[PDB]
Amino acid sequence: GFKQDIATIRGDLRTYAQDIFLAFLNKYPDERRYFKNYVGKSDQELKSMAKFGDHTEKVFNLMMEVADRATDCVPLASDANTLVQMKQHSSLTTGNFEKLFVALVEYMRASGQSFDSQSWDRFGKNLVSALSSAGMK
Ligand code: HEM
Ligand SMILES: [Xe]
Ligand SMILES: [Xe]
Repeated sequence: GFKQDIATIRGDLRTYAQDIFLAFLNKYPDERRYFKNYVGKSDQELKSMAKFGDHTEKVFNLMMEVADRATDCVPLASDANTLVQMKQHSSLTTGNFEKLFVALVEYMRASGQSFDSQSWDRFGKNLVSALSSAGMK
């Protein structure tokens, strides 16, 4: 279930964080624009830029932490609050997160792995509802 999936992702954080982020950029290519330094580079070319692996791992670490403090896939208001008020996210709308989670759920379903994708679906939706209640456009 969702709790096992957190263990799974944590177990190989770097690999899942890169594979899922690239699935996101690839499914929704106009999102690359928020990441100036990843414009014009292949999947393999990005995996040797130091900040790409740093960034992806830190994003999914934090995502995993938020996932963990959630109850029944409902995130803490204060976690939602940190995602709105972070400098890096000032330009973002909830539409951006919707996309990440649609790419994340699509990744899970495509893997041969028994992820609880429905639960990740719910979590993404609940995180988007909480981002808005917390003030994100
Ligand atoms: C739950 C999902 C997300 C989490 C947990 C998250 C978290 C983070 C974290 C932790 C960083 C800083 C990494 C570091 O210190 O090196 C970051 C930066 C950033 N985020 Fe997110 N984010 C999420 C979703 C998104 C989405 C959906 C977008 C746009 C589509 C986005 C855009 C950015 C950009 C452009 C940066 C700047 C890169 C950097 O500072 O390294 N984030 N985010
Ligand atoms: Xe992201
Ligand atoms: Xe957070």
